[PDB]
Amino acid sequence: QRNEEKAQREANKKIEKQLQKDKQVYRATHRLLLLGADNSGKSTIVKQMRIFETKFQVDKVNFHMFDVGGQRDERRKWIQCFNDVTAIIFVVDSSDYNRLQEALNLFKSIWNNRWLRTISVILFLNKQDLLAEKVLAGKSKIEDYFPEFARYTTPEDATPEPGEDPRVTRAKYFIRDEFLRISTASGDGRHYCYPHFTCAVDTENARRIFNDCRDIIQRMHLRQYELL
Amino acid sequence: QVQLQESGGGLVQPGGSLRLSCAASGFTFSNYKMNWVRQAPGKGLEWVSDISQSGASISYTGSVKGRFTISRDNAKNTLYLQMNSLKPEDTAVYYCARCPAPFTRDCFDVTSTTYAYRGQGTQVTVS
Amino acid sequence: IAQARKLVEQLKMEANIDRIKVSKAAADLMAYCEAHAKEDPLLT
Amino acid sequence: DQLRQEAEQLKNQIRDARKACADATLSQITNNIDPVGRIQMRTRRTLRGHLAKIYAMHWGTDSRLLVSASQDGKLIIWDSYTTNKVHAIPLRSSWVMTCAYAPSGNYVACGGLDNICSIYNLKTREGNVRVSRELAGHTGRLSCCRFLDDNQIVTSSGDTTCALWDIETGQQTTTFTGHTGDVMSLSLAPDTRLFVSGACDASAKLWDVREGMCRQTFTGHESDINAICFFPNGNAFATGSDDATCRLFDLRADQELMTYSHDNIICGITSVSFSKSGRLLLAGYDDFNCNVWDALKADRAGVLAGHDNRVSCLGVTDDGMAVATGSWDSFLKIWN
Amino acid sequence: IITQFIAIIVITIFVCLGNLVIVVTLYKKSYLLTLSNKFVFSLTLSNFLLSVLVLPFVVTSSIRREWIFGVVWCNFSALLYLLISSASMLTLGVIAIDRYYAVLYPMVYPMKITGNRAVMALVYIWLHSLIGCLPPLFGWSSVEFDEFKWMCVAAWHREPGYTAFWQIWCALFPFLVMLVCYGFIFRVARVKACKALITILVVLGAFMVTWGPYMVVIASEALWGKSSVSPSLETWATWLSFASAVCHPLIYGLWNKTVRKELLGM
Ligand SMILES: CC(C)CCC[C@@H](C)[C@H]1CC[C@H]2[C@@H]3CC=C4C[C@@H](O)CC[C@]4(C)[C@H]3CC[C@]12C
Repeated sequence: QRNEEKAQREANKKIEKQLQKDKQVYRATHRLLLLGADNSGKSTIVKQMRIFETKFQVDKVNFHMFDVGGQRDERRKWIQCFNDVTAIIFVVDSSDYNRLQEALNLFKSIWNNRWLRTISVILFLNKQDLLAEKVLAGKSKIEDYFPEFARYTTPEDATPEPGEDPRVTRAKYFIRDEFLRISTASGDGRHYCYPHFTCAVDTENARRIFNDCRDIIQRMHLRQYELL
Repeated sequence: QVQLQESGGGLVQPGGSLRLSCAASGFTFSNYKMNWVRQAPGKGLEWVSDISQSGASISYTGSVKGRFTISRDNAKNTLYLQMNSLKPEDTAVYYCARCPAPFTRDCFDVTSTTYAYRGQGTQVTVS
Repeated sequence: IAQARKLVEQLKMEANIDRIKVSKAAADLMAYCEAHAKEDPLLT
Repeated sequence: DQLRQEAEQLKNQIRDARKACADATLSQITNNIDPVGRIQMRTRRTLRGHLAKIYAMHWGTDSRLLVSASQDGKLIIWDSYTTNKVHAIPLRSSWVMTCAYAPSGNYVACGGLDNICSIYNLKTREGNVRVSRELAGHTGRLSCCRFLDDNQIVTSSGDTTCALWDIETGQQTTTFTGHTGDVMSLSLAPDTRLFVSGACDASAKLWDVREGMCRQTFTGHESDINAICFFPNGNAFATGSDDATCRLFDLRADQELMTYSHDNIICGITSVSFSKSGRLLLAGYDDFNCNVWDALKADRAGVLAGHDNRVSCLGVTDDGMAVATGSWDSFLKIWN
Repeated sequence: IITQFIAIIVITIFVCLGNLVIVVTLYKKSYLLTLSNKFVFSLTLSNFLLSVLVLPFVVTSSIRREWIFGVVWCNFSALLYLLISSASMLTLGVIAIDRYYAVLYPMVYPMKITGNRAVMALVYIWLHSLIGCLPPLFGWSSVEFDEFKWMCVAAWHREPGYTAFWQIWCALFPFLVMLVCYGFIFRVARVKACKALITILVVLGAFMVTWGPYMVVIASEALWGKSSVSPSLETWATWLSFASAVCHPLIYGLWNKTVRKELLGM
């Protein structure tokens, strides 16, 4: 019996060595949950940094994002799996005002979820060019879908892209502030929403995700060393 | 089993009024955020309005804000949506939906194909 | 229509079954327990 | 409209029959027998080494080998007494929501939101564990996998379906359909001729593997059903849901029997298991604690509070000696 | 004064309990022993060894007014006291470096700091302490019962050079590292979000209050000679030196959430 116990001992030693190596590998990789809907450029975002899995590397740090699109419309069960993720990358088409309200409902539910109230959300208001064209055309008015836009003024801290129609900036920052209102209503400071104005042709979304996650981890480290 | 039986609706001229009630059975009515979701012909489900557990937090879709009012009767275990100054775009099948989890501010209830805790709905034609 | 027909058929099949008294069933569960109570180290 | 009216009439008849059979309540009849009282259970061993949250565990037919699946991409096979990892299988997909350990002990299974049940052969001549088979065909995630034998395996998916697979051929021998919500858990009968599956439509369903049709359907919860498992006798099963309640159903009675809940609990339930005698209902909760309920009195007999996060795994040995709780703090504990 | 004795009888009991509890917490369960907790385990273990192997002799010397353990044991006790004090004060600087890396560089933290590198730094802690403590073996100066301090430690007055060396090597090195790192962590934290001031001040001030008075006393004795400091001030400076072994374990074990939780649970 002693030989069997000894053999089990070196088996345990080998497996524990393997798990130490795998912990070193696992803690150095950050998991991100990619969320969105149809007509939202989740696929374009995934491909622009080069399915169920997407592997990318920024500053020798390995991020893994996951477009869970092999399931049905219901999300309440398989979204519980993604709480150890560092961030939820929520991509939304700002042009479609119809399905914008569904997007606000989804963002509100993700923000207020019990298992996602610690996971910060990186908000990608994608397809800003589409929104610009829609507002410049004027055929579809945002006030029909949001009457509050009729009484919304551009905040003084806005930093619009130079050479932009102020109506476009007003609409963009209006939808951004609509998301940020849900963000700050019950944030409690543990998680923050980081809005970004992204298009299909941009090539720096990976850097935004990297900096956002670095901010998240900085806040977590300050939290564990009880600084703030 | 969970039941949500809707009453009201029908044919109403534009600019008219209606009161869609729906009675809920099979659960504690006060614990769930209640929603009104309408589905127009030729398109998918659209969330119209929601009212929270105590009725303090009320929200509407922007298109129907001001015109339509949400209300929740805990004693009668029912949800009312009052529609006034109707428009032709308001014709749809109307459902009252529970948010799946009690004592929660989050829910996923605009599912395209099937949602387990949604009512049978009523037809509301505005013409 | 297919979903409604399948639901009706399933409801008919469920109603066609034969049920028993709840007292007999409580009795049966209590029974399983009393019988296996000795071989259950968690309770004893 | 006629079909809907007929369905309503059939439902009314079913409720009338259930009420007629409901001569007395379980609690009233069971009030005569003495309660088991407060149950004190402590962490004998803390099987640690998992790098992330654990979603499933399963005891072997031998009451020593257990198998635990965690999103750090691992299926670790432990020897319970010596706290020694017998095996550590890396997984193709990190998100495994279920795992099984074959009754013969030669095989294990994994499955999750990858939509494939991967079966690994343990007793292989060539040393390390290798991937025996892969079962694809479920269009939704997989939430529970159970072995009938070395060739028959039942897998429940999030696409409102269950499937009996012949492992050798690798194709779905039978498909069980009729749920309207994501099937979150299943359990096989001790006889392994019937099995119940609970879904997100607050509905449990008794299925016969041979026939392939829904033998029975049970309702009574208010929200998603997360766990289900037969009574040791195979004539009953307990289900936990997101509305902080358990409910016990008997297959022959064809309705609920007892409801386990309290005002002070509002978190949902995530895992339910039974002891040998069926006296104790071990249920995992989102409030970081397990509860043990008395099947006869429905009063909490003890709290297993040693986890830093929600408990997602409950496993009870075949011989009933030990129970193991797996939580999202990457810890698996055994409470003897 | 019996009061001064009374104080050591309290500081020693603390340096033993507050370090042994953390040591047993980190040893009975090794998943906590990540790099930080290991530097914290070494600190608490060394301080507990000091409380067991040095402090009782300090108490007996203070009550007996004289040394009663012989020259060889006097040398060993002073060597252990110097070694442990240097190691404990340097572990603070190493922990501050670790927190600087984890706060300023959070993406590359699992890579730039590794368990092998953690062991390298932990061994460097004691190598630096031994480089600070070997001259007593080499006879740069001497260890003798110092009456007001109440226990043998090196004669600072006789050799100002060794006193200055010990201050520069094992006393101000840890401070400069500790403050620089906590202040950089501060620029970051105020930018990010008043508790930062509270924690920086408590961490730096425990170190200052406990060790700086002793530095002033030994510097005055080395420069201005003996009797430049009154017996009460010198004795209380020594007790503050030994109370540093109370301040270190509390701050670096209990103000950590995870250690605290497990400990509290135990
Ligand atoms: C000389 C002075 C300034 C130095 C500071 C004294 C030390 C001993 C103080 C400073 C901050 C204090 C901590 C404040 C908060 C906590 C968390 C709580 O659960 C009790 C323990 C703990 C961890 C305290 C223990 C004592 C403590 C560490």
